[PDB]
Formats: sequence, structure tokens, C-alpha cells
Amino acid sequence: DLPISLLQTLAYKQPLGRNSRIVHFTDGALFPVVAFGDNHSTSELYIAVRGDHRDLMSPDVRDSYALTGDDHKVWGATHKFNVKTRTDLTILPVADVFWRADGSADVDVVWNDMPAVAGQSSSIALALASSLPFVPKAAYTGCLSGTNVQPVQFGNLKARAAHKIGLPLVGMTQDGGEDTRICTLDDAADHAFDSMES
Repeated sequence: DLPISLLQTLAYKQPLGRNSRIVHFTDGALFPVVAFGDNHSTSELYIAVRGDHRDLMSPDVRDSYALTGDDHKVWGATHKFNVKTRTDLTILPVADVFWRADGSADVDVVWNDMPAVAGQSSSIALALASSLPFVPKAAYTGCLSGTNVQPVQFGNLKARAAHKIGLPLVGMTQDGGEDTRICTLDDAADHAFDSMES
């Protein structure tokens, strides 16, 4: 059958991030990462960057990867993805992000002791990160079907992670939690470039 929409109260904490290093990225895309235990739920940003930045991961996540739809690796992510990236990517938890004047950013990369990231709501970030020469000021969420976005659960808790550092949640969620709704990959790259203005 199809879903029942139900309301659920969640106890949310922010990840304590550890082993903090400011690194300068000329490119990468942000996306939200949610997890649930007995007790508490978490919402955080991670940054997807093209190439292998394994050196920047915790050891406890370094060996984990998912395949992209053209057989590349996304280091830090768990099972193929729909998305075709023509590059490996690595995703990293981040506590904050300081843009420079040129579209680049100093990104506080952290260790959170979370497991490898499951699910495909990162697909929009993957895409932009595999193609853009700048760090869009926004976080992205949405699974991909070809170039059509599909809506993800947890929009509202996802938006928390973005708003915590002054960024919109952009993409598509089942609960309308995004600040701006974007149904295609073209519109998300349009939005990413727009995000760079003032």
C-alpha cells in the first residue's frame, strides 16, 4: 500500500564533532545527514568533495564506499547509486564553513563517530560536487532518478543542520522542510550558482 503520514516527536542533539581541522576547499557540496538511536536523533552537515580525501576521514569510516551509477566510489558512504559522477568522491562531516570572496571556503572538517552514511539523499550534493568549481552556499537533499529529484523523509530535521550554520536547505522533502524546492539537477546547479551572489 502507500505511506500513512504520521507525526512523531524526536529528541534532537547536535553531534559533538572532534579532531577539528580547518581545510580550504575550492569545491564540494553540502548535504544533511540524519541518524536515530534509542534516546536521541542527530542532524549534521557533511561535505561531498571530488577525488579521494580519505586522509581527512576518521579510520573507522575510510574503508566504506558506495558505488555511483557509473561505478565510481564515494568514500564514507554505505550501500549502486543512481547518480553518475565521472569521479570518485569522499564525504566528510563538517561543523562549519567560512566562505572566501572567490567561491572557495575554509571548512571545519571534524570526526563525528557516526557510521558510514547510508541512503541516497546525498545525490544532489554528489552531482554538484562532481561538477562545480565552487562551494554553493546552501545544503542539498534529494535522491536522484536520472536528472529528476526525488523527495526524502526528515526534511525538518535536515533543515536544522543547514540553519545551524545560516544556510538554506534546498531540494525536495516529503514534509516540505526545505527552504527552496528544486525538482531537477539543472535547477539545483542554477540555484548553486545563484547562491554565490549577496
